[PDB]
Amino acid sequence: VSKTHSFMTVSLIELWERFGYYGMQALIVYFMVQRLGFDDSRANLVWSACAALIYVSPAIGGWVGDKILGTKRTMLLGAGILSVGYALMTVPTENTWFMFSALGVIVVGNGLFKPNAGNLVRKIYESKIDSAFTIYYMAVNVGSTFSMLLTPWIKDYVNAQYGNEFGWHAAFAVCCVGILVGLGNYALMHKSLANYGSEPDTRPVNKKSLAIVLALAALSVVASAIILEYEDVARVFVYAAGVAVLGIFFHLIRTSERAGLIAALILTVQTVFFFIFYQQMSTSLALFALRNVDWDFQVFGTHLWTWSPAQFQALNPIWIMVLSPVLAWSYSIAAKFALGFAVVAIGFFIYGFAGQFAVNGKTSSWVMIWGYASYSLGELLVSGLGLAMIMGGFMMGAYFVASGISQYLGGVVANFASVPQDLVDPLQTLPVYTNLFNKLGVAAVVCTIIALAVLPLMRRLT
Amino acid sequence: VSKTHSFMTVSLIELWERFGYYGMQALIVYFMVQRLGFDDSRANLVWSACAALIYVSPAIGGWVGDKILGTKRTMLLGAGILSVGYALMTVPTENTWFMFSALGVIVVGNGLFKPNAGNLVRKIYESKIDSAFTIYYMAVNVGSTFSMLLTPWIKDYVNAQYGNEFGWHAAFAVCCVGILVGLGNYALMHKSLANYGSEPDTRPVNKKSLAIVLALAALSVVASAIILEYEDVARVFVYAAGVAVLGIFFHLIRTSERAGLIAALILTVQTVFFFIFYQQMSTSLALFALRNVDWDFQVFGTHLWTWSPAQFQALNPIWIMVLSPVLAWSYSIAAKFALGFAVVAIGFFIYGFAGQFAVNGKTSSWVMIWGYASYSLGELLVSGLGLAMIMGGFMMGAYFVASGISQYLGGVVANFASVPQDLVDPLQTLPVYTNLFNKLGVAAVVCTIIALAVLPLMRRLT
Amino acid sequence: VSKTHSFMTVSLIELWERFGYYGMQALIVYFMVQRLGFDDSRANLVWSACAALIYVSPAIGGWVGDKILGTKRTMLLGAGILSVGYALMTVPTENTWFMFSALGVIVVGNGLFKPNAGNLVRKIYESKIDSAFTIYYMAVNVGSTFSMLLTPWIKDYVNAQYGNEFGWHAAFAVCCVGILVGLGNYALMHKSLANYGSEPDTRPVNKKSLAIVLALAALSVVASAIILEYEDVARVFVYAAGVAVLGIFFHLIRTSERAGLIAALILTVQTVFFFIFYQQMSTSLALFALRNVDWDFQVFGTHLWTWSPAQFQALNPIWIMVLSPVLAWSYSIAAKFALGFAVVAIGFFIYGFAGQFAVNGKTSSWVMIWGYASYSLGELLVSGLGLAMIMGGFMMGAYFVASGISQYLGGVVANFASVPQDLVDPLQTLPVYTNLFNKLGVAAVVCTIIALAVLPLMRRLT
Amino acid sequence: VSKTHSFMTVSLIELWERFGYYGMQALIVYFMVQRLGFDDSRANLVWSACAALIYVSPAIGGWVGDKILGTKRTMLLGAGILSVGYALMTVPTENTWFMFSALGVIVVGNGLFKPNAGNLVRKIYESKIDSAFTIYYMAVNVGSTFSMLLTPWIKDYVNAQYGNEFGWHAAFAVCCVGILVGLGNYALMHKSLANYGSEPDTRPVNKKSLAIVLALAALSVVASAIILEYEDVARVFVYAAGVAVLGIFFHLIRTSERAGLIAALILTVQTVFFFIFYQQMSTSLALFALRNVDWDFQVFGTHLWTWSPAQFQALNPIWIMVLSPVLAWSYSIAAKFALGFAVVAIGFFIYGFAGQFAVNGKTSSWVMIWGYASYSLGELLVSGLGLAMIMGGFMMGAYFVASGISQYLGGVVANFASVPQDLVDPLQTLPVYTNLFNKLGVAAVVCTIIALAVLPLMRRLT
Repeated sequence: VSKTHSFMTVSLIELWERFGYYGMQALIVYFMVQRLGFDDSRANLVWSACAALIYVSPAIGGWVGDKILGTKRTMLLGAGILSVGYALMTVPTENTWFMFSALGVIVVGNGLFKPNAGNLVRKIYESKIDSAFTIYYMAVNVGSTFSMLLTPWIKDYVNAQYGNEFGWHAAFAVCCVGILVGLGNYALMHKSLANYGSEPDTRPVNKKSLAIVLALAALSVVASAIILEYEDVARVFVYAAGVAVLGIFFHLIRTSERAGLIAALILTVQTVFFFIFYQQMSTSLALFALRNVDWDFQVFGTHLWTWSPAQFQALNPIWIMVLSPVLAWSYSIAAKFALGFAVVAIGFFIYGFAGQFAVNGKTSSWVMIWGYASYSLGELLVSGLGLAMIMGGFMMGAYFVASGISQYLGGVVANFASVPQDLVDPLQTLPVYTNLFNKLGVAAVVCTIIALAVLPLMRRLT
Repeated sequence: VSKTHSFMTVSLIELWERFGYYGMQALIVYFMVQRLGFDDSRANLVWSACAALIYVSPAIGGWVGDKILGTKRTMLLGAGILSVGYALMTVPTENTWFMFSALGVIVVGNGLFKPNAGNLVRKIYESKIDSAFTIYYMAVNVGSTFSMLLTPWIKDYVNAQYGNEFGWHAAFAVCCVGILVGLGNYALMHKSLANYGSEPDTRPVNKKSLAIVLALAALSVVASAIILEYEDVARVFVYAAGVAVLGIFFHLIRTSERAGLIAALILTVQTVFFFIFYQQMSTSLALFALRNVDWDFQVFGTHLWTWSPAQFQALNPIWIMVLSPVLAWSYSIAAKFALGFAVVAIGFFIYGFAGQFAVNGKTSSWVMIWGYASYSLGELLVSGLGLAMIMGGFMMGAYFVASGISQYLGGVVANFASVPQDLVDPLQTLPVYTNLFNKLGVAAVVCTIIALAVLPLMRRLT
Repeated sequence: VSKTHSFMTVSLIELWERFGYYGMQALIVYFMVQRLGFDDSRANLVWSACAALIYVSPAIGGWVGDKILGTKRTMLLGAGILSVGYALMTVPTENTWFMFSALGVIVVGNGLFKPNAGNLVRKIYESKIDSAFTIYYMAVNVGSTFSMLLTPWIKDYVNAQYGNEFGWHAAFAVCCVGILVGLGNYALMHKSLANYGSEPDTRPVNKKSLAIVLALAALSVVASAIILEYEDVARVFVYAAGVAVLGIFFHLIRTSERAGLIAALILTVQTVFFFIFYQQMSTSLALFALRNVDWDFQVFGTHLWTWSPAQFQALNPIWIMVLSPVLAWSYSIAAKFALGFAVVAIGFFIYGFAGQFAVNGKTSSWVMIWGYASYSLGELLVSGLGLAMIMGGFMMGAYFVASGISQYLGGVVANFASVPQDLVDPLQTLPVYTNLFNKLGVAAVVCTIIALAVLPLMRRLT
Repeated sequence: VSKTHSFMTVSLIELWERFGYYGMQALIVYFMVQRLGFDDSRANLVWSACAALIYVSPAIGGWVGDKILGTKRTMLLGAGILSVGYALMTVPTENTWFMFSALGVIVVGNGLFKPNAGNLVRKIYESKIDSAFTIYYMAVNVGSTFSMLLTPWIKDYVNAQYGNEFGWHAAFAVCCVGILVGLGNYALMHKSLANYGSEPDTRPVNKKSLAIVLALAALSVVASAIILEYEDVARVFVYAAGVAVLGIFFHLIRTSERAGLIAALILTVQTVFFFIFYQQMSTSLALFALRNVDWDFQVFGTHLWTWSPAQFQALNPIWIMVLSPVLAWSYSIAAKFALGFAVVAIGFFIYGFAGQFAVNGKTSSWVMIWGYASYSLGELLVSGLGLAMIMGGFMMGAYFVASGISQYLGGVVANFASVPQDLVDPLQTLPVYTNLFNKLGVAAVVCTIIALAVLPLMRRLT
């Protein structure tokens, strides 16, 4: 019908997938701490290790879709696997080895879906791909906004009326049917994308490669599950991946009139610094909002609604949609890496500033409003950190793993604010959060000083 | 003599008509609540239903003036009817069916005057019509400024010296003689406009069409009066008009390479949101200033004057004249719909912020100064909402009725802050106003988020 | 030698003349109130009547210098007369008729000096006259800065060491020798200006015209003296001048395609409004600083110096020199008349804001610092009000007298804050100043609204 | 190899030299007051007299390197002498005549190193010398940042673990090995600079000139040492140098169409004003941070680290690196001399503002953060004051000595806040610092008024 209509199909299946995922991520940390018996120091590492596997997962699935299998049907393979994942979350048990299987299925499902969905978005428009993606991302933000608001409300509602289990699991069931809605939506308008495939979707399926990847995918689920439960398995894995990145960089030092890549090393170091700050938003800030934030939302002394601690994470997509047009009007260069560090700093200082003026053991919820406004602003102007990163094949891969490991590294930083489960009084848990965030803000000021001091080197490469 | 001299005549008769009208609107809500025995929940609906009939009234009179009758003599017909309306208000009785006849006469009189007066202003300058109207509007603002200051003072003065009735009715008598002054002013300088008429004013009067419209006008007065008193008659009327707009839109969906009109639907939705916020200024804010605002105006601890609650509405034309040149210097695009929502939000938050810092049961009057500064600023940059709205005949009409119905809808929103007449203590009526305004400000923040999130769709139509 | 050297001579004699004058004006109001037995309501009218005669005095002397006598030797005649004036102030008596003779001599001396000094400055550069005057004015500001700091210190010093009289009179003696220094400075470098005269200085002196003006000058001194003491003589004089301006305007109405002069009438009305606000700075603000300002100047809790109430007026030339380059950098149109009204408003609100936060009966002296910063800023961007004012001969004269009368009118406005000399407690005199200034600030806000509302008329003349 | 590689060598030896020096300057005032028995009024004059000899020292060494000796080997001669200086500081005695020998060796060593190091930086790039120096200065700021943080920590650490002496002396030993590191770093990459020398380094060494300068250098060390201990010897020296500058200026008055140099005199006067304010940062601010600043650094109520009073001076290089790119983005003229005065003023007012809100006898350390942000900002936009200063040979020299003397003059201004060593209570020493800084801020406001009032003269030379 039109290229917009093919863009309509992929944006609809993309909207409903990020719906299911972010509706699950907002509750996955609370689910381990509250519903399951996980202490927070373990729930931080288990999620962060999963967030590391999730981030590097599109590297394989992006290659499987266009070199081996089909970018459409590999994207659909990822979607079907993701259906299983959230369906695996909705069965009501207290089995640990049951939830880790779902998270590993989510990791394998994510790698096969996300890059391929965004890959053919680039193929649909052959250079207004920038106009399409900017509408493609606003569809992501508007979709994840609903789920992060909807799914924690279902969790609160069904638990109040139906007992103890169905609340958390209907929330996950909502994420599962979200995937099925987008799959059904794609099944009806698939005709436009059927004529717009990758290079091998034109050609029929290779069952040798199909059986190989399906066996490796099941192998990967089990390999990802083991990594999550046994924390030390992930440590050595993170260590092994960390030494590899340090090796690819030194091997690149012994090469070439090519001083400009020592700046790429500096851009990688600050990237490791950045993901530790953003990973903090899903770990400590969720626990901070869980224990020491007054969910009662009152504007100038009148009650509106009582928050759910997972719905605070919906303020990230909201603030992205509110600030992206404002930055566009600001039109009428890796130094902006330093500017993002400064924004992240005052965001950690907001939570610190929250401790002084508002004291009841619980700081107000308005902190989560002004806080997430800062982190999302910081995220807005810097994210896509290594997309513009510039014989470069192992260089891009080193950037990937360094960003994946820092996801896990952000989890061990959040453990600095891991409350012992023998500390229940919120008056006593307030210092452990404000102390972490305050020096985290100081550390972000140091990164600002670092990136600003290193600026004469960046201007010298140009 | 000159085109400016023909513009001088129409601007003088326009200045004196908006003088009579706004001098009556500032007191019409108080007149029903104070002088008459109307509870506020009824005075809100009766005025809002009248403000709905007033807004859509120029649709007929604008067509009667240039297609059937004469834009000059239809404008003059409206003016003469408006003379009767304010004269019908000045007779001192406690009869309900007596005031509703005046309001209906005002509705019929308004439709015949306002569009035709502004119609020939466009005809006088054949493209500096933008230069004329900008002077034509400043004449409106300076005229309605006097009456909204003058007429409530007469109401206070004559009531203090002459008892109980003459105060309110001399205020309306002032609005009536205001119309007669402009009619007398037009009767002397009519020679310039006599040579500048519509298409049929050239031709003599058609008494068949004259008698038909005069009978329909009297029919319309009675039809408008019945709608006001019996609130349910207006509800079904508003319902019937609401279903019609929903029908014209769907009938337009089944038509056409014409996706751009789904944005016109979005522009209509936010317009319904907008008029509910501005209708709030005449309903709840007048009652808020009536019961819970300290009329004592003191600047840094010295008494100046004591306000009349109706004179606060004169701050809207004043702030329009103060801010329109400032915005002009700001020169050295339906996203400004979102910007207006943000301004309206902080305006409702001013009244909310008023509740905390200033507490005696009565908030200060400076709230009405900074408040109306915000609403008028918001109004300044967005109003004329659907003038630039773009086979389009039923589309423009759907925009009209959707904006008229929202006038009545703003009245039912004001009823959320309808004080029971058994609640006299201002300390107890302060929460009912601050609670409405505060969440109204939150609702305007949501509209800001909506219009900003929908911005990639508006940029895609261009 | 050079045109700069001829500009050096006139700027040096100009610097020393404004030295003597402003060194006398800063103390003339205090001298009548403190040293003499004048109640403030009389000292306000007597000075304001003199400030009116001073302002319109250059009209005659500017014409005497180039049409009748010699712009150089008329300027020198004014200077010699001004020598007598400050010498007439230095003789220690308590005779009223003795000081009024000096003030009248100052009025006659001022009219003969000021325009002629600035006249040949225009002649020296034949179009960089704008570059010369901008240096010519900075010489005025730096000269009047010294005297307004120096002369009140001499008054305080000599009174403490020598008794009661010599303090005030040595201060005036300092102003007299200031004139003599500039006369001596001119007597040495007169060779450059001797070749740069007016049209008749080339020609020899006409003793018929010389004797006529010298007799009229003595006649004018006595006529000016009588006007000052007997207040009613000035009232009828001000009335007679007021009716004349109202007559010249109506006589101009009966003339001419010349609607643009009704804006000149509006520019005159706001000018009358402006001079009332600036005349307030010399009248009420001097009395406010005299009675209710803590002369103790301490910055963050450490004593620097103790002010003299007359030295606060030196903050006007200081702030002029500080803000004129800032406005120049602001480069990278009678609406600025409205902007000046807004600045004057917040200046009167500073003194009002001073009343609340600082209360001991005496407000801090920092008010005089931030206050004079506002008035001088306001003065900076609007002053020279009718220099750009555009068969125009009686029109310019009407602008002159309307600005002169408003000087006296500003004196009667200051009388609204005239303290009875039976009210000594500063706690009781604080309201009478804060009440005047606060509503004066409200009146300046009205002028802002007026000039902004009238802005569509000004844009229509262009 | 490349011009960058020759720039790499000089920037590495420069980084390590400013490392040793600023690591010594941060502790030299405290060393005299704390470790030695010097009262602060003497430690201020002794350092300021040394800072005067240090500033004018590059005048000889800059001429010795290119006219007599070799810019490379004269720079290396200075470096070797500077090695001796910090080695002379590391031997643990209480002998006064022992430390003064080191400071004099530092003065002779500094003059021979600093200009020659920066001289050939200009020679390496023959016009991107501005691009090299901007990277050359960032290497200076990053190097002095480490030492000013590192050396006071060694002083605190070794004193706590090893007693009383080794702390201060290992800190100086760290500065000595810093010089040796850069000398060793230069000894390895000397091949690139060996081909890039001055005019006579090409030619072999002249042992007549070598022996003469080495004897004069030893003579200069003893001459500099005597000047430091005996304060009156420096006074007459400063007097003799002061009369010389007043003589060179008058001798230049009797010369020449050359009025523009009376502005150079004005630029010199404000320069004397400037160096007194910046010299204050090393004298009084170090003592203020020593006695009346809470070294406990807590952000929003959580302890980070406890400061060392010498490490506050590391905030100057840090803020330079943070603000220099911000000023570069401000791109999208000796009036900026006035702007720097205004910045310095609010910096002295920060310390004054510190006295009111924070009172325990000790003001917070955040004052040192916001304070040094102002002084460094002021320094950023004005420093290099007389580099652009424009038969001019004695004119440049007069500018040098006037800037050197003001270093000593800043020391006598700091003595206005010299606490008697019989005043130990910090509650009693707080006024003596806040009183100095507050009126120092007032004096900087006067310099702002002066430079702004003199601005019409500067615009007239262009």
